[PDB]
Amino acid sequence: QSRTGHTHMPSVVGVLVFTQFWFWFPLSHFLSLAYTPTCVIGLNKDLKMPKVQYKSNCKPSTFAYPAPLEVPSITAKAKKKEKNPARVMPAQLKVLTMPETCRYQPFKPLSIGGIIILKDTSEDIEELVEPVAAHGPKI
Amino acid sequence: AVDTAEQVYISSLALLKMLKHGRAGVPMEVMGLMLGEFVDDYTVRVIDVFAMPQSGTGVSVEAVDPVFQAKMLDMLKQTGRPEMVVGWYHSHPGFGCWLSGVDINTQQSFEALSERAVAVVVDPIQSVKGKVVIDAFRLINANMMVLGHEPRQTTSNLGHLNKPSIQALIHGLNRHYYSITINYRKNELEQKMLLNLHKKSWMEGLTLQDYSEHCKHNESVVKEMLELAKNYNKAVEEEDKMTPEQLAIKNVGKQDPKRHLEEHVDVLMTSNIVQCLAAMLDTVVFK
Amino acid sequence: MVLESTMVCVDNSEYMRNGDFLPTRLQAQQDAVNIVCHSKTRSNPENNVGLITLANDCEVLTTLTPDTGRILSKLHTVQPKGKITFCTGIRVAHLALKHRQGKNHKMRIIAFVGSPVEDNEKDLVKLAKRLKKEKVNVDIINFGEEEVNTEKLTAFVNTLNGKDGTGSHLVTVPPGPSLADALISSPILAG
Ligand SMILES: [Zn+2]
Repeated sequence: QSRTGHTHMPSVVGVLVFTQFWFWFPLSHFLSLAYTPTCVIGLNKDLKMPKVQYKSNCKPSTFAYPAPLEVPSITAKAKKKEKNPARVMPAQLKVLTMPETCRYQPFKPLSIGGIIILKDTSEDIEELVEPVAAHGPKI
Repeated sequence: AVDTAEQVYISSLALLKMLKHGRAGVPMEVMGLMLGEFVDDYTVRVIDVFAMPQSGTGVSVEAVDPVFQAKMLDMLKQTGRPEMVVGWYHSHPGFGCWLSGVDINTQQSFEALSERAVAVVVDPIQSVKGKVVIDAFRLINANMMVLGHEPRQTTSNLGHLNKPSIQALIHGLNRHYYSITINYRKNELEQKMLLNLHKKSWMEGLTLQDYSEHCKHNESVVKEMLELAKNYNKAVEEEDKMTPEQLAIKNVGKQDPKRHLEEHVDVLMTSNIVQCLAAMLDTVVFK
Repeated sequence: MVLESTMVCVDNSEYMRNGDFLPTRLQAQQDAVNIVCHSKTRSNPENNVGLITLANDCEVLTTLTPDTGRILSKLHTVQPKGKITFCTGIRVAHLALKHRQGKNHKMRIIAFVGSPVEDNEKDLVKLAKRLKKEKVNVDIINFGEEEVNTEKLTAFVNTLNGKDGTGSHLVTVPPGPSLADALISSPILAG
């Protein structure tokens, strides 16, 4: 289901076809369409990418990545920057708190994780713009 | 060098004909043929199945008469059976359902025409009447020994092909040998007809005949069975008199495998026949 | 060669044994069947020949087969009963033409009639209309007579025969000392 409470059609289709792998195995490739990325959006303008850093009331080490074998009580701020938001648990949406010293804040108060924009409070220069990537495996 | 997933379709026709062939499954070696039509590569259907006269030579490629074969096939062509032979079947009583040298040789000779060549071996002799389940056979190529053995998709049916779970013949003869899955097909006509025929087989002609018979036999036959039932029940009760002592002593664990309950319940089930046929007698008397 | 089926009907009545005409000509026309089936054998041996009578109860003595070996043995025991029958005699043959083996073989049926027709003109023109509808070759041969030879039979043949070009032919044999063999061998239907 979505954040608004409605269920995703390609997710249900994807997972049911994923359960249809019994009859035909190659049909399992439709699982990729059922993948829903979990993150937030701090993007204000299309060609302008700002940086929003919030803080959490829980331990960052507990939310860290379980690094496997090699085989050759509160965080000051979140690890999410340049908005590259990482994976986020829906239960961790209630424990986040916006910085009071933060320069840029949206017009709508952030409570639960979802899709929102960013509004400039100062409306001045130094928007802290970052460059773009180059040619490679992607476009 | 392409291989797909094949599944052999088996109807009630070939099944029953292989049951009659099971009655024909005497130790004397016998021959059989299977007919059908190929719609595509990965599916095979069999419809026309008959038997063959016995011989002293046994099963061999020389045993099959080509002119007689083509003759009977032509006689099937002039009739309403326009299907080409999809292979041949036989019986291997008592030495196992596997294939010998001569068998795999005449199989090699008979597979020269049809690439599929479905091989079916029925052996009702040591097969219990509890299950009629049979396993169809196939022939792997000798040039595939370099590459993988079976390049077949749909691996979900291998668990259904795991029915021959015997720990000897399977991985023992697994070298240069394998099998194929088996499924059936049924429509509404066969379903309704066979169900009605079987229900009628377990029923009477007018169905009111042998009912009232037992209804009036309740006062003669069943009574003695009820007396014997009371005898066995009392034979249980005499031990049931000894039971509360043990219940007053141990109560921990059960050293008696005898349930003493469900059997008496079944006795009550046999006792309910009188009650059920009472209303029957009421209906007979009334109108 | 030529692919076609041959259906011959023999008269089992006692009118063939009469003392005026040939002495039981049944054997003569039997020999005719023999020489024409041997002729067809020489031409196209793959042709099959069936046998049935014109009597009330239709009974096939031999099913259509390329081998006349057992047929020659089945030519006996004619069971001289009944008189004549027409309609079901046609319906037991022309409708049974679908039971043949080869589907590429043409439909050809002949008849030997030694008895007067008991059916009126209505049944005649109706059955002729049927045979003309399903388009089956019919050769009418009459051995012996009582009343006038051809009266309604002429119109019967004319209405029964379609496709004037290279179509069916009518065989009319008068009384005479000569046999029926070279006489029925005259048209193109024989040999
Ligand atoms: Zn043996």
